[PDB]
Amino acid sequence: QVQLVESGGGVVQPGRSLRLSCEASGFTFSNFGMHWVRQTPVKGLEWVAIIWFDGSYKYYTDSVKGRFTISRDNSKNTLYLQMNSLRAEDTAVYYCARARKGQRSDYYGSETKYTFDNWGQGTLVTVSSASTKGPSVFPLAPSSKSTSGGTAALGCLVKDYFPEPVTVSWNSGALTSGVHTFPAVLQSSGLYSLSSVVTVPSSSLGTQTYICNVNHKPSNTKVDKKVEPK
Amino acid sequence: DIQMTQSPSTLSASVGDRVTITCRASQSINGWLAWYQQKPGKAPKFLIYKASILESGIPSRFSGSGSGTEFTLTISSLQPDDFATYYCQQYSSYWTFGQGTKVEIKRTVAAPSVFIFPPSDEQLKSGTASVVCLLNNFYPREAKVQWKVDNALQSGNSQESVTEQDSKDSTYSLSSTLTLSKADYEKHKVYACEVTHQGLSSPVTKSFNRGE
Amino acid sequence: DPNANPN
Repeated sequence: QVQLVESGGGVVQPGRSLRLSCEASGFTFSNFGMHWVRQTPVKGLEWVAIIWFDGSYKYYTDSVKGRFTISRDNSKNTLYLQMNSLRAEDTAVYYCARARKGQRSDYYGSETKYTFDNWGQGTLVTVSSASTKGPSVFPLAPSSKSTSGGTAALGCLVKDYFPEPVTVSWNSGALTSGVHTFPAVLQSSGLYSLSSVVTVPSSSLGTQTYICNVNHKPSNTKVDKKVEPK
Repeated sequence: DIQMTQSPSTLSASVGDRVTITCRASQSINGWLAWYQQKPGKAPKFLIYKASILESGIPSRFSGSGSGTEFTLTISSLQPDDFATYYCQQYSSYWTFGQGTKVEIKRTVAAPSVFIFPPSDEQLKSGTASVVCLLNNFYPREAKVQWKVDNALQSGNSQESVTEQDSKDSTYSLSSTLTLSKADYEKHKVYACEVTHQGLSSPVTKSFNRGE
Repeated sequence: DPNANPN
């Protein structure tokens, strides 16, 4: 199927350089135009740039002109966004999208406008002068004080990481029902902390294995933690 | 540029209710209006193009219409998984979005499942002690959490975080964490978490003693 | 034209 994957996000010192890479699979990357979109927490969704299928033409939004450069390597199925002279306004989640005809494929008219679909998950760029700190994963073990009814709650505590974000899966993605990954909180030290919990059958606490998988891509931290009853 | 304006910014409605969102354009964009849906933790999803053409695989309960500069997204029967923020985009002159409209879901009152977690030995060996209190699947979102260490109401040492509304049971979860030093944690015995909610007949107290 | 066929 069509899958776009972004990479390259983290901290950048205000007024520095960063490159993003969008990998493409499931279609002919050299046949479609590509977009870079970003979402800011307050100002919302904002188009950034578009590149043609062959890289012949490139158009940018005004705020990024003279600072960003969209490019592509059709032999590698990889889209690029070279972000230079980064500002505070550039802190956002950057998606890459594939060009899409804003009308059914059979349609043929004078004015046929195009948009973008097939958005990837995104890569979060945080513009800050602070240092990257990896997370610390601790187990929220189930106990009699975590059991109500036939249900037992467990989880893992991820604290003291910067920048955002961390992704937390359970049993390598095979456990999704009952999972509650909470939004991160800003600790008094400027570092982030979150907790991901999951409710499971209490009777299966001895025959089942629950491992919390934490991924902090900015610090290249991959932690796998087993939560056992005590 | 072309400015898109959505209304309202937040909408509450029950399951099986008809929901309509309006989208204004600063000028005539012909029929080049697209609707995106962003569910929590996921990227926006292509829903409608040409203001009315649903994307392949979009449920039949979604629909769209437009009259030159004003466009609407309509859900005939609102569903739990329809909880999201919906954006309208014009692709006539460049690509610009609206501020979005979050369609929250009104359900019945649900009492929280309260769980408490003593700090871990791995964390305690590092110098801190985080006591975690969990409020699982409750409605409404408003909830009261108080920390009581040896029956002493704590202040200035806890942090909270609520999850977005669930896409299945349309409930909320809350994470209250009481952070202490290993010293202060060993200067007491009883660590409690008292919860107050509409669906709780009386306040529910979950507690543990240091060293159980 | 930015909104024409880029493919």
